[PDB]
Amino acid sequence: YGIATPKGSSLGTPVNLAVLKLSEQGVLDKLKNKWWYDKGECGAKDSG
Amino acid sequence: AEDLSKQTEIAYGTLDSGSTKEFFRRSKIAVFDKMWTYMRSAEPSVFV
Amino acid sequence: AEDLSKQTEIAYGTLDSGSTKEFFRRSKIAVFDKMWTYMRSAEPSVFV
Amino acid sequence: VVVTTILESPYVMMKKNHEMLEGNERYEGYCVDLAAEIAKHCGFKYKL
Ligand SMILES: N[C@@H](Cn1oc(=O)[nH]c1=O)C(=O)O
Ligand SMILES: N[C@@H](Cn1oc(=O)[nH]c1=O)C(=O)O
Repeated sequence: YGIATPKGSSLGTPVNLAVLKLSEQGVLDKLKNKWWYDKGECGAKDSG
Repeated sequence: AEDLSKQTEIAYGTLDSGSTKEFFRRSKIAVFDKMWTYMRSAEPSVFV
Repeated sequence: AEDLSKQTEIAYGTLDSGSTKEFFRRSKIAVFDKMWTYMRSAEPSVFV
Repeated sequence: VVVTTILESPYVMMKKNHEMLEGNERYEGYCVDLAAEIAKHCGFKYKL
């Protein structure tokens, strides 16, 4: 999964640097663990 | 409450306005946090 | 890994220096975080 | 900067009062919040 930039976009370099800065802070990961798991209310444990 | 928060078979409601509901709002214990994410996520409303 | 991280019967080790150990160091997924808190808490050392 | 996003949970979701809120306030989700952390740093106005 990647950010789609048009061929010759001015936002080809700053978006790619924004990709790195969110990753270096783990902010990509701290969004993923938050949104999937506060919504995970039917955790598979409950039917088991 | 650890046996409460780990099973979603049972619903958890408190009063519409009181010292109990506000206690779980400003709480930051992980067990107490996970309950308040459930108390807000009420379909239908758990509160009375 | 969810069935890994929820049971401490099994031990989890990786290489002493490589891309796998460092992947769980800078990770911030909650399942991946809880493993790295266990990987550091190794008596004896899980790593090889 | 016109941001095209497709309508699919959990990446782009509809707010509860989606007829009431418009534009950026209408849309919630993961790619929405991903757009906000990028456009904060890369300084561009984003329209969803
Ligand atoms: N009296 C309490 C309210 N309350 O009523 C209950 O039945 N539980 C409870 O916390 C307060 O001062 O807010
Ligand atoms: N080749 C890997 C190291 N590695 O060896 C394994 O057996 N697993 C593993 O991640 C690297 O480039 O760090």
